[PDB]
Amino acid sequence: GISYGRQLGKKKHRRRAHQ
RNA sequence: GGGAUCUGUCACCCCAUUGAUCGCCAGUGGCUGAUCUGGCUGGCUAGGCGGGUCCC
Repeated sequence: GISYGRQLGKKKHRRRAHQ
């Protein structure tokens, strides 16, 4: 709501990327 | 306008904190907020956007 932050897990789940 | 390739950015799931560091409160405990992270013949005939090149 008021907060503009986002939740993120300790373990990163992002590796691959569009290319 | 369409197709292919390359590069950059963003999201999700499973497995590596009896790996580490920083900050606040606290000698009971709690918080991922950040970074690091191997397996992509693990999932892009799963997704979006920008630029370059080629072809029609």
